[PDB]
Amino acid sequence: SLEVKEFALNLISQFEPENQPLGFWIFDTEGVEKAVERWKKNMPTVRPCFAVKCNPEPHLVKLLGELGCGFDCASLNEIKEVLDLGFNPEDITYSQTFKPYNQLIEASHLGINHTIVDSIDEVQKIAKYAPKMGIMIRIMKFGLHDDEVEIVLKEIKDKGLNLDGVHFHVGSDSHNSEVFTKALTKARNTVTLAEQFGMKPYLIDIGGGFSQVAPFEEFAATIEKTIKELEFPERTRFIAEPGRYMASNAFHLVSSLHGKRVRIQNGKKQIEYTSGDGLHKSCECITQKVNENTKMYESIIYGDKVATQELPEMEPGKDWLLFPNMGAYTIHVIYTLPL
Amino acid sequence: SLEVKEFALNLISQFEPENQPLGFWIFDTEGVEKAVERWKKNMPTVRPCFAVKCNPEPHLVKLLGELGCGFDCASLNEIKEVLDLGFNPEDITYSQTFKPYNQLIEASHLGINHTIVDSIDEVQKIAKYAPKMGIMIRIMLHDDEVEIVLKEIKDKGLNLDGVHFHVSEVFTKALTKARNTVTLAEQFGMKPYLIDIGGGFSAPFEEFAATIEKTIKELEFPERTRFIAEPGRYMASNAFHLVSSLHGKRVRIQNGKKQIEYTSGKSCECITQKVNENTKMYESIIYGPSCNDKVATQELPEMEPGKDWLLFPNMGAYTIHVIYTLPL
Repeated sequence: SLEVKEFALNLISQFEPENQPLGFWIFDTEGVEKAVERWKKNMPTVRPCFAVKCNPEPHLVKLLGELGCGFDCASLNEIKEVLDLGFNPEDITYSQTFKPYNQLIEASHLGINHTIVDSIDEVQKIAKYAPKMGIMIRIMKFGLHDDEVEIVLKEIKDKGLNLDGVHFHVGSDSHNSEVFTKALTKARNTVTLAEQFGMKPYLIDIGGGFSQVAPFEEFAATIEKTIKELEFPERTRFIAEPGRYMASNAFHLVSSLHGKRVRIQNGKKQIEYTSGDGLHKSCECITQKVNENTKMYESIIYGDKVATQELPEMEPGKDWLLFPNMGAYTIHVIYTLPL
Repeated sequence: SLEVKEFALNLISQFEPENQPLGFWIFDTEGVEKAVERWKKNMPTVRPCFAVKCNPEPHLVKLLGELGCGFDCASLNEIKEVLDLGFNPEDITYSQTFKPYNQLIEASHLGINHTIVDSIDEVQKIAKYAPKMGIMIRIMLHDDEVEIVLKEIKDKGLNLDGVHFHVSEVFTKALTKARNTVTLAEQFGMKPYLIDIGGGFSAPFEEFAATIEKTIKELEFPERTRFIAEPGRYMASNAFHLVSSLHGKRVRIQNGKKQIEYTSGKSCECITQKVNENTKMYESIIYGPSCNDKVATQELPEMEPGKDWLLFPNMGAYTIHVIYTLPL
């Protein structure tokens, strides 16, 4: 965007080579809002619960919650961060398959009422320390196998515990849409099975792994259509755990250069750069505008190796790099974008 | 490690599931001293400089500096930490190929007199902001380029400290490749006195240190030449021991025989219970943090979370939250 480029340049001008930091973040408030209203439009029946683990930055977590998003917390620290921002503990879901005893007890005292289980031991762990917490069964390491579902449901019933419903999380190898279709059908069967156990499961957590099925508008339409076709009980509500989807367009990294090496190899020179970070995606050189024939060279950018991209020859201390749409798991001053 | 086992089992018996921590560290002071004296006994002509980047934990960094070790710092934070512990800036070497301008200017004021280079640009940077700082050339295209950099060092009027490289017979080639560079630089009108062989140590060690010490003599470096190294994993490994607690268990029958998964806070031991020969063993998988991560797939007996713990021997190598100093 042009507004992001101009705001970055206005901030870069405040620095000389001697005083320039490793980099700075740009908080795209409109980028967060556009992602939320896009979700609410395409998936009306599924309320998004942001995975705080993806990006626990106070401003983003605050903004998302104010926009009506729920909260997906993996640890007690993530639980406490949400509660400190003034959000109600009912909107929080303690999504941790194996919880530390001290944290599980503290969560109960803090007012947390929703958690996830994928083992017979965790059912007993909850029954012993916080037996009032609602339990969600995780289906498909990480998850519960087909035959084990009955053994766990029996244990939840035998311990007299509350079942909120079913949960599933797909891997990083999402891409194929039909895995969500199968997992929802598998979840629908788990509901009717649990209903026979005398339980009333009202919550289906479809998990995360979004923005990995590209035509989102269409991918959201398929989930929405499948939800209707499976005919879930009238009382059932649907939540998701989108992390990468919400956090991506939230932040923009603007890094500085503090190293250069020109190396002619196999006939043509490649230029190595060292960007503001320790040596251990797509970016552009914002400081100089490309005049078409600006002599583009294959550039290797180091943190170990953050980007291999076609870039014009840059001068360390003068030239800067903008990495568009970061914050997604990538988590040093943060400047809010003007709007 | 009978003494370490008893010190842990004592601290374990103090916790119940309700208040058990994720894990605690045991700082083996004796383990550091034995590793340091092993270096000096087997490699006397090479002075060890600890890579603070490997483990910047104050207890390790302070003890090593008292034992005679130098300091290898990759950033200004590592430089300042060493100086805050009360160490002479001469013992510190700013080992960073590409330094930020602000950090380099500050390092010059802090008293840092030694740094490394591998590119022609970094030479001009040091000449522009910290010209008094001594320079080391990096070796192993980066071979014919050595002549290009040395010319830039000379033309800017900078002090050449010597040659530095980072990787059994690979060291023999690298030390010889360094010796040929020294004579090359001497013909330019420069006097390289420092040779940094790098790290990656711990290999039989005793035999490895013998080949290095022998190769040093055969190459016949000038009388003034001093030898230094950057061992990280070597010094840090035996310094700390991790004692994890268990807060997750899952039983799963696999094709006939059961495998049990565990979630805790390489080699590990169930110190909470004694394993008398046959006490029933199971293919156990131990996990850590991150909910989508895998530390061990080891042969272990059945364990109960909250009751049973884990001891990971020699874990101080690259980790960096509670430290218990091992007696005595």
